[PDB]
Amino acid sequence: AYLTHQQKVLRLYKRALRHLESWCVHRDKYRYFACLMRARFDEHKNEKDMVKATQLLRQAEEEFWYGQHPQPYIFPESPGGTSYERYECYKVPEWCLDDWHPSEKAMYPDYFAKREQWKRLRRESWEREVKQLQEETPPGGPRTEALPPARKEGDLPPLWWHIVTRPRERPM
Amino acid sequence: APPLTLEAIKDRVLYVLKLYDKIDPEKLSVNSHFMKDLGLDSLDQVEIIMAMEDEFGFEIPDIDAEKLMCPQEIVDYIADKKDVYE
Amino acid sequence: MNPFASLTLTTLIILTIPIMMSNSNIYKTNLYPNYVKTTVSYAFTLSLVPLLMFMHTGQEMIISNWHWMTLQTVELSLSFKMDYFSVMFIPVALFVTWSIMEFSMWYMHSDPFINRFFKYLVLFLITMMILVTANNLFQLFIGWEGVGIMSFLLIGWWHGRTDANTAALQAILYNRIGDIGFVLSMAWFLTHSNAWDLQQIFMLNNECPNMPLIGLLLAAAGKSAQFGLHPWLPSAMEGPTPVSALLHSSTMVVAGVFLLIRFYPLMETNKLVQTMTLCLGAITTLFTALCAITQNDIKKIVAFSTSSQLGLMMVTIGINQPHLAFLHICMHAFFKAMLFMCSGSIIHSLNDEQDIRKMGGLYKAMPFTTTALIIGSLALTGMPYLTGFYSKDLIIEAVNMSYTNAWALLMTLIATSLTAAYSTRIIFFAFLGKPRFPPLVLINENNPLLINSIKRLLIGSIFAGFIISNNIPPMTVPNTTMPLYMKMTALIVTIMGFMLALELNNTTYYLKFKYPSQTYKFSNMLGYYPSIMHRLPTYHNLSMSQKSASSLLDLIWLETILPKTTSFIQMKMSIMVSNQKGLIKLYFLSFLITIMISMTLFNYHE
Amino acid sequence: SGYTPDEKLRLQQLRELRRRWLKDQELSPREPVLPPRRVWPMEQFWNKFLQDGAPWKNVIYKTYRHSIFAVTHVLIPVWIIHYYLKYHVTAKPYTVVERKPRIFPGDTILETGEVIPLMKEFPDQHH
Amino acid sequence: SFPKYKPSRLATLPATLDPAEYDISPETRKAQAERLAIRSRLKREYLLQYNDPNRLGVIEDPALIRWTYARSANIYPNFRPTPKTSLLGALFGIGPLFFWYYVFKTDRDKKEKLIQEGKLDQTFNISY
Amino acid sequence: GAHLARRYLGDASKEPDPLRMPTFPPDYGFPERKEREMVATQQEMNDAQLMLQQRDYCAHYLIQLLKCKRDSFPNFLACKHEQHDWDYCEHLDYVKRMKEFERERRLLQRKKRREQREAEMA
Amino acid sequence: HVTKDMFPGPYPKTPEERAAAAKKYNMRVEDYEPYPDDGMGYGDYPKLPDRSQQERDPWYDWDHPDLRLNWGEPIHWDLDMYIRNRVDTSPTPVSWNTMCKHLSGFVAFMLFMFWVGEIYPSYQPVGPKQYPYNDLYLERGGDPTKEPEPVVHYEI
Amino acid sequence: KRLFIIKPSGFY
Amino acid sequence: MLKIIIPTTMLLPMTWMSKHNMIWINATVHSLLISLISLSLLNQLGENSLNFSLTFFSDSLSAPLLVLTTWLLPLMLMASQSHLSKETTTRKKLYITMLILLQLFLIMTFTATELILFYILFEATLVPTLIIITRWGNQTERLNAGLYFLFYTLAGSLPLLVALVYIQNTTGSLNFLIIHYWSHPLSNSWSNIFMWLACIMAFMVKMPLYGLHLWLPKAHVEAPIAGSMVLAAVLLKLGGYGMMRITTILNPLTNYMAYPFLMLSMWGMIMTSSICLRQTDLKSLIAYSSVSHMALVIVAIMIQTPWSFMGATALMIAHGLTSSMLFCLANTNYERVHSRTMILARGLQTLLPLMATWWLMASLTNLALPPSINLIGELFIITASFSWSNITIILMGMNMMITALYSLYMLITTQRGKYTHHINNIKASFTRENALMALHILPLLLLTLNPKMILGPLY
Repeated sequence: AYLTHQQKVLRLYKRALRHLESWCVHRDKYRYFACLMRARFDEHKNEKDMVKATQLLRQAEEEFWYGQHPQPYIFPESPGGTSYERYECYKVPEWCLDDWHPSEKAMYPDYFAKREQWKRLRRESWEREVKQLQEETPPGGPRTEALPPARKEGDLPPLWWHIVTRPRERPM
Repeated sequence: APPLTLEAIKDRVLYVLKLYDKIDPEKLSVNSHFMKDLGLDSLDQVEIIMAMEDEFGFEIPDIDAEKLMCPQEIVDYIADKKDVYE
Repeated sequence: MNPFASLTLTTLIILTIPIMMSNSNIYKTNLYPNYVKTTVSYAFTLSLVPLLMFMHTGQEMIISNWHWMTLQTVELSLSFKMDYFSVMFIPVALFVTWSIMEFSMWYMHSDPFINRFFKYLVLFLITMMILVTANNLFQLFIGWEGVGIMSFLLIGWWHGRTDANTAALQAILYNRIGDIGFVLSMAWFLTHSNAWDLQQIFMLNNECPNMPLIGLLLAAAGKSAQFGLHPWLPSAMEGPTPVSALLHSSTMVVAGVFLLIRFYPLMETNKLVQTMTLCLGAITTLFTALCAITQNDIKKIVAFSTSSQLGLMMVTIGINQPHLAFLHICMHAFFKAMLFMCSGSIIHSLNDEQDIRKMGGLYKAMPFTTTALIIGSLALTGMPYLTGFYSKDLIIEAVNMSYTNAWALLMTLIATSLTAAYSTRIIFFAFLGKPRFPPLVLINENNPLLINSIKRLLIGSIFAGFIISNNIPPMTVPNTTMPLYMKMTALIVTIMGFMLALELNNTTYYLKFKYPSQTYKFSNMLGYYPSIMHRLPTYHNLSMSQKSASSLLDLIWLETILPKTTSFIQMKMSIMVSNQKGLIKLYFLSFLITIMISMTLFNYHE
Repeated sequence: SGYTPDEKLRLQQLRELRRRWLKDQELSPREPVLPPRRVWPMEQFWNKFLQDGAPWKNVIYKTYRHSIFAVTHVLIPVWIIHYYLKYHVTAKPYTVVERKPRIFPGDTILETGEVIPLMKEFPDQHH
Repeated sequence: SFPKYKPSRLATLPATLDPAEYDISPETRKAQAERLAIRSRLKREYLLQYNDPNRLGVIEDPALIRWTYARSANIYPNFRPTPKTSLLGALFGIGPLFFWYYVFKTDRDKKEKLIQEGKLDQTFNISY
Repeated sequence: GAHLARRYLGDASKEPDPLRMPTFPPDYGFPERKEREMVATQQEMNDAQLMLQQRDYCAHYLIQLLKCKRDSFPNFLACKHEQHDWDYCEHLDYVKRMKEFERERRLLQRKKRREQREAEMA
Repeated sequence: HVTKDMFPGPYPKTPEERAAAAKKYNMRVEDYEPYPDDGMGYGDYPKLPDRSQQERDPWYDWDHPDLRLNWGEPIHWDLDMYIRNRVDTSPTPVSWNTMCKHLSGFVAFMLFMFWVGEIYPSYQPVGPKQYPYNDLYLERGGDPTKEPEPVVHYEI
Repeated sequence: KRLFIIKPSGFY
Repeated sequence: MLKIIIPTTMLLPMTWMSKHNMIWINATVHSLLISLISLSLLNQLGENSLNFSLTFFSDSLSAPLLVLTTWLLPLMLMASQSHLSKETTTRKKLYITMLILLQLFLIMTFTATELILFYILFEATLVPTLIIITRWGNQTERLNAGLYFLFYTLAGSLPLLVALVYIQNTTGSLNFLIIHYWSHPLSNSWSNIFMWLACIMAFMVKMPLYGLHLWLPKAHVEAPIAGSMVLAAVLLKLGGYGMMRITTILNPLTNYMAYPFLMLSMWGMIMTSSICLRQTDLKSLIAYSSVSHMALVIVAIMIQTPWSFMGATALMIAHGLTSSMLFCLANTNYERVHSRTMILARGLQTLLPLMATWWLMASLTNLALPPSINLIGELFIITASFSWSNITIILMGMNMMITALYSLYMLITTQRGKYTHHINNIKASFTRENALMALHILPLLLLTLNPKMILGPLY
């Protein structure tokens, strides 16, 4: 739900140090400055009344907002990276396998054999999981997107297929 | 990129966590609760998670960074990140 | 004349044969990359022979064989004019593509469509050769759009890459802006000159080419990434690293510049049009280099340098140095590309990483590339007796030893200093210092194709300037009696920028805290030009197309100004005609009025 | 907060299903099973030459591969372009036009034997 | 912390400088409970069909059909002859045509006025 | 540079105007000034098909450059004395322009203050 | 599956119909806010925040991560120019006015220093290349019939 | 080792 | 031309009493045979139009359109096979009858001798398409679509009829040969302006022209696919064939009253192309694209230059092959996804390799790569317009740039990107629609080899 007070600073502290290593570049220089700002972060670790920390939030979040690098080091797989969302042109949904000519399916016989039982495994699991999810969900629908576990007997985790059959991060 | 398997990843994180001078080698465990087993603070948790950030190369979402407690589930998290099976 | 022209025709068809075999689906898709190697290397091998007689007797001709259109007074036929520029550029282009895709075989191998990949470089190659081996602007237009759509597809090599799609979208967009001048020149030549072939246009003595010259200038501006038409060239770097060591590396960007030297017979006539080139070229040299000075990439910086270089030769065209510019392009094509895959070799070895801030300590661990990048870094600056020496140093003197505006020269020295300063910078971050890279030491370059592809570009980037300079007779009057310093200034302005960067690199080691300087941000958003041009005018143009235009003009007013009004008018008063209550007294009363007013009042009886 | 009793085994269950999924996403030893390659015995009659292992046996085949490259991609072209322009293109007026070479006053014309008279002594300003 | 970044329409105020980030009132944080709940079920129903193996083809996206229908159909029924709309209709209507009418008429008149006595460059133009 | 300062930050009339000067009869001040003569005839430049900007007086050496070069094939490290005559000719021809530049310079220098001397004596 | 109530209605005026469009458009009562009633025909469609798809968080489990959208949720009327490939509204570190001022300054200055440089045309202190044969009279394209106006220069 | 690559049925 | 007319009408009995499953095979094969016979019409003399009969004549303008219609007819026959399977045999034969009747009226229209006979079959094409658009459409609005398409064309058609019969009483004949050969200057009398007008808006309402185009987005996006191609590929061009005809007598009036339509068009395509860039429905873009491409033709005819007429003819034929392809392309996606929203099915290259190509050069021909006939028509218009006015260049040059802007945009928003994971019905691309695109594209490159056959009689 709402971002808690100590949670918001953790988020701001995260990229602020990534900004620091973007600025310092050198490892030792970053290490010296990271520890200095660590104590600076610890300078007023005490807050007592929440109103003081809100003002301390404002100055802190204003610091790390200007603390961004003009061109911060965005990793290749970072959102907006060089290799980010690069191989999406290769991953294809698993249902496309069913749309294969029998020649291709026959020339990959073992894989389609284990795909078939996986397709079967989807069947009873989907059956059991939907009659598992309906009553695991309290009235008023799901209060949050968190999804209940396979806490019954011989049951698979509800709403698993697309998570389990996710296109592997390295489709090649 | 060579087939970097979880065994290499698992060794690297625990070695770095042992390398972390504030998580000493003798007091480092596979299920090292930073708050409880190791008694670190929130900022050190940021330092721990972003140490393996540059040490492994890939990215940890912030909403997953604070959740990630123990090296065993650090290992499992990177395990499901790339989907390693060996 | 039995060799040469025939040999060129053999060279430009043998490059198409891979495509013909590719579309025939008889070729084997596995060794096709290696099959492509043999084709390009052979096509380069038969590209040397057309030079031999040009060195010997210097013969030049035009080949026009199959007549396409008669179009009353204006016949159209496929036609290649082989002159000095076209003849020796083909081996330069052929040698470059053979080496870069030789490197790309090792690099670009972890992708299913490497067969389709290498085919695309082939489809670029004949389009580019169509452009250079051209005799009328339409064929050059064929190559112009062919490479542009080729970049569109190649930049967007990963169709799932959102950034590449935007870059490709910007890539053709700016290229189509350039063609507006091409179309302007196209219309003027067919109207005022009534010609399309290059020969007739030059010799018709169009001593008033003012508007065509602007059209030619606009065309080169879009193609050569001038200011206002620059940012696509950096954007093209988003694609695969070999693709950055391709069309936009030094090949396609200079196509517009090749057009500029092509029309040099009429280009010199107007001093005004002669001026605006070296202006925009000068601004590109300062601005793009300035962005690369404070920057956090490798391919982008050398991409900015390329635009700075792309601003360089056509500055000399602006000062009427056509052949010298073309020499610079081929030298520029040599070392600019040469550092491109060397950067790519680093990128592949260091796990597809581009920012400098993660390089370091690679000097000893990356031996062959370290020498290669080190030479090429200031080979771009061109130390004496090198490809860059016979071009850059002569260029700086030539503009200085001429009649230009006061600021024209100053940007050139600023260019040389600023280019060298980051040319030293990228070495410092990459090889010198300490390896700011992940603990897993995978760094390796033992691949034979890696070494051999770059190896031929060492001999190219160092030897070519000397051999070509003595192999090409001078075109303009040599600068003999010269007041010393404006030649030595080109060499020196290179070293304090190297010296200033040297201590600037040292200040990174210094533990002194650094402030977010305005210049640092200014050069990092590329002068905020993509931050506003890609934001404000695009938003206004796209937004008004919906509130207005699509809805307000078309869907709100047009259907209300004719269909709905007339439909409503019939709708409104069809009721009063048909809402008759049926009273007989009222009906016949209307008869009486109609009967009465039939005559007397309306006097239909009179 | 780690995880919750809900999340803990939930992640564990999906992980093992994903783990076994990725095992199924591997390639079994019999995968792929390919069909026979329909090919005349002619190319196998010289590609077992290269497998003999001798230094001649495989480099000459690569040289042979370069040779077959030349004939079927370079050599048969140079014929049909040459056949094209010297009998059909040159048969049309002005299809190919060659510039006049820089004939030297001092040099001679090959066909007429006329040596173009050269100019007199240069300034000869030797530095 | 410096002279602050002024928000713009094409570059808004970030998630940092926004006042609501540090001005979290009890009702503002309370608001992020039910919007999450409706998103939770909305995500749920999508999964109950996206992860449904029985479901095949394409599920309807209500927002997409709402966007298309409002962008195509429900503009005229909501259209009004409001004087503002007629004002933007006028300047984007007959305006630009009269703009280019005058421009091309002036160009043609200025161009034509020299043809009838030979003051143009036409000698090498016998195609049209 | 120096003359740029003497005109822009100095007196424009003192320095020659590159696009207007010379402004005095060259024969005036040199009674019987011999004409800078031509070595390579019109047909020499025509038959060699030399370009106009390099069709200057030094083109007589230039045709000699190409002819040793067109006959130095294969080699390119030969052909040294040919330019040694050519660039020296361009070196001295640039001096001739430079001398003409200074001639007009001191032409402007002398008459302006000579007229200033008249302005002083009246 | 489709009906008028969940179809987009006319411009909402009464608060009850604001709630009626709220459940149809899948927000809460306070989250519904239609466009201004200037007669443009937007009507019941709500004025969603003027944001772009680039502003959207990548980490959130979007049902359409290709463009960062989710199923069922309402979308923006002007989504089309506000998607990742097209114009973006994400914040920039520099203030928009300041960076625009920087652009409008530099490009104005850039022309300015060159403009004065055009007013100050630099040149070498050298004479003109007076070409032979009447500065190549016939060669440059002179009239063969009439004789030239001999541009013949003596030596200095 | 070799994983499984997924592609649309190019036989048609 | 009865060597084409007689076999074409003979398609009706053959298609009306064939077997319940052979109607598709029989109609496709013999329509293609008619196309081959119609290919012989490409022969043209220097300037004499082929005068086969008193009531039929053809030249280098009619035949390329003639072949376009005949070559097209099997293309909707194969395109309609997809969504016409779920229908009774008698109604299916009724559909084939409408297409054949539409073809037969088209051939008579182009081959007509006098204007009135041309007018009768010209308009007569409204009836077969009206049934096609309305009876076999897909959505509620198609009823409003038919009325919008019918009245719009008719509203301009009737004034032409009055002017045409007025020609007969004044000149003495309506035959095109006599009209051009007995051409006389038209005075600037106030009556003659309306005389000029009545012969114009009939042709430009169906072009369509800016302002008078709203039926185009309201029909093509909404007609059945088979009716969509013939509407865009040929039916819009019916104004073009007429306008080259009617302009032979309406001179020298065109000098003055071209202006109110010229910059109406000149601001038109730039405006329309802007709408194409910002669409939400797939077929809406190509429909809005068609009027944008048609707009440069209006300038080409009206400017009255030989170069523009050649450019008008080339762009006319090139646009027909193109617009048919994109409309066919949209139909292929719409069938599987059961909608036409643009961003509904973005990122399908990973699943549709051959389609992604069929997107690729179809859009590129829409971008008009060189040397495709699209540019050859387009560039000729530019040179003619520039000779008319230099300031013209910026406008349509900017248009073909915004034309370029969208023409990759659906390529990005349909093929580039990531698939939608909930969608699971994109099956293997059937060879029928697949081969349909092949038959669309190969004639384009084939005509690129020898364009000299499609510049009209002015070549």
